[PDB]
Amino acid sequence: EFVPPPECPVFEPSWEEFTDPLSFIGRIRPLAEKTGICKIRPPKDWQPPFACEVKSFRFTPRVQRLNELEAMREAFGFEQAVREYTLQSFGEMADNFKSDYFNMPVHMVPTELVEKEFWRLVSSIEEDVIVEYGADISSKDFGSGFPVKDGRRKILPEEEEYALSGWNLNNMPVLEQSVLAHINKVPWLYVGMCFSSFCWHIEDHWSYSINYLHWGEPKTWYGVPSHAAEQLEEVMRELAPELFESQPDLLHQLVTIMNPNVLMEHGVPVYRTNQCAGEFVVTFPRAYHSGFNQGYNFAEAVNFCT
Ligand SMILES: C[C@H](OCCN1CCCCC1)c1cnn(-c2cc(C(=O)O)ccn2)c1-c1cccc(-c2ccccc2)c1
Ligand SMILES: [Mn+2]
Repeated sequence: EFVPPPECPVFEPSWEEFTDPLSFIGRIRPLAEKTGICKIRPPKDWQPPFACEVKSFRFTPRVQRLNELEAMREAFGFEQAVREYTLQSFGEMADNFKSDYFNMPVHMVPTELVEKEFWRLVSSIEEDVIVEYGADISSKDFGSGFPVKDGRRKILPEEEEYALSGWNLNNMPVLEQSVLAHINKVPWLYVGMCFSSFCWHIEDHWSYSINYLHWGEPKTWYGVPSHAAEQLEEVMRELAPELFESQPDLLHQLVTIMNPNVLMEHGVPVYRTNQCAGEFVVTFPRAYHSGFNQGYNFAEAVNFCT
């Protein structure tokens, strides 16, 4: 069965250390860059409100078949596809799926069991599980999960500090330095369900990324330090299908699903974490990462530069 990778570092900064995100990330970098990903728990009293317009939040999630690669059928390409949800109707669907699958209330399912079942389903040719992921939803559509002082929604006085916080993902620096920037991005939202996932990838321009789970069940992460990036790519090339082996990385990254134990068997260091509600995950430059959701949750993410 699946062997869980060792845990990535978790930081619990003081109020003093929590003042500037880039300053804090610079200081933890000697350790966190050696694990690729790390988790940051804000001070207990730091609780931003959820500012998305939930009334009109409607979306069509992407259909994901967990075992599509291992499955390499009559009328293929028409198995399942788009259907619009609200945040509420998606959550009802998500909870019903998980509780029916495990035959228990969703919050009683151990995280280690969903993890073991996810990787079993990914490689199983006998059971075909299909889930849905409301993801790559632009925050410019229904607003950010964080309050923003843009004059499009009410902000109570006690929420102003979160609209102005450096840990508000809308306030991260995103402009990359270049001479082209002298001659010449927004957060994305992720509505997960049980087993919805993201495959192994790095960010464009090898950027940092920062990720906040606003609410819901945990998001399980795997990360690989940047010094092992080429080792992971070599393992990918050896074990990937021949038809996908020669594809450009940006396209190959669409189907780069691989059990972490396989990477670990080849000597690639992999670290894991369960990002719970109210916690940040930071990925460092060229740190490959992948993961899946334990249940109905809501995440916000952006690439930033230092
Ligand atoms: C590379 C990719 O660019 C997304 C920007 N797009 C904007 C629109 C045009 C096209 C590019 C990207 C970046 N970050 N990122 C990610 C996501 C999570 C998460 O899901 O929590 C955690 C950590 N990182 C991912 C990602 C990686 C693999 C898979 C999926 C995915 C698959 C199917 C359905 C939904 C999402 C997303
Ligand atoms: Mn990413």
